[PDB]
Amino acid sequence: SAIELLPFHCPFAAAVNPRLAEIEKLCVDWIDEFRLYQDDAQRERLIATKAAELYARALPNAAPERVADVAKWLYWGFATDDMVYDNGPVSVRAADFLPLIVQLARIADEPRSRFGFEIPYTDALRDLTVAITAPATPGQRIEWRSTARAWFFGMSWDVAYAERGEIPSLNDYLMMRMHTGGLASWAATLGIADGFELSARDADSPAVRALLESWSTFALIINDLMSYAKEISSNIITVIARELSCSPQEAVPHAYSILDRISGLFLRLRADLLPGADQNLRALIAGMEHTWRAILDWGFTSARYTRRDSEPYQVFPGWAEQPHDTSPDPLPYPAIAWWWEQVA
Repeated sequence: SAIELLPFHCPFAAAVNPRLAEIEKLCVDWIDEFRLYQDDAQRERLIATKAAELYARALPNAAPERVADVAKWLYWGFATDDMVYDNGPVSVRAADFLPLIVQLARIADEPRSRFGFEIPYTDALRDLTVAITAPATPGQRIEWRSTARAWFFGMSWDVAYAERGEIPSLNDYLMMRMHTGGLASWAATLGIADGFELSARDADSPAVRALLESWSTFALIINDLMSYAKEISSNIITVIARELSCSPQEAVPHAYSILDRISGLFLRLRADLLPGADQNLRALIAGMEHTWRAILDWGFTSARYTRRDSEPYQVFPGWAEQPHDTSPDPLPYPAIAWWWEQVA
């Protein structure tokens, strides 16, 4: 059922790598080297995702070769997702998905691992894994391995709900969305490409974990809002509609209220942490700011979510002056309510 989006608030300016053209060329040459498509139409559609531009907006100061290297991860994700999820009228069974997805998790860990059956573009996963991780620090590689596995595990949870034809509760969605969207993996690739790495103390600290989870969650709620029109589940709109027994359109103001409250908490934790932040935590926070803006700027020009080739699936609803839910109270969802304990 059709919805009308509300305008988005973002207090951070647009940013883009000034060598985007070179980044895009490196990525298109890689897409053609590994033939990440079955036909010319698929090739055009994959290029039209503009995965290079999304990373270039998240990494405006990074070396273009390294932005291209991490962009391969997202192009591979799009090319593989356009295959595994387009697997017939019947929904993918979790029992069929799990044995394949653990093989891809293994290749991300150790690309020398090979199997008796491999899906198309597995050679490309080996190549991008080496390209991204070979120049990285040991600590960055450990983070790449753990965050890749968490994403693949998250995907399996989405498959479970799709098989059952069921919608998760809002509390369960708010716990798992950060995993199903692989935003920890995103953050790991920002560190590798931009050349930053959190101390174990910072990475483990509950305030930084709350910063990472709140950012991860609201970023992927924006993803859900931009994707809904094209999708028309486990979309925030469908989850809230079921939770509150209301229409998808009635769910919209609730979705933006949650977005405002989680984004608001992120900004509070950002304000708490920046003064004492070392160069690595400062670099991560910069990457988080650039990612928030990047998702909105790229989201409404990419063919991935909002745009046809033709009238877009989702027109840009505009920019909001302030977030109109300023309630500082913790969200009543005990999977994530602990974030608010970390406000100084």
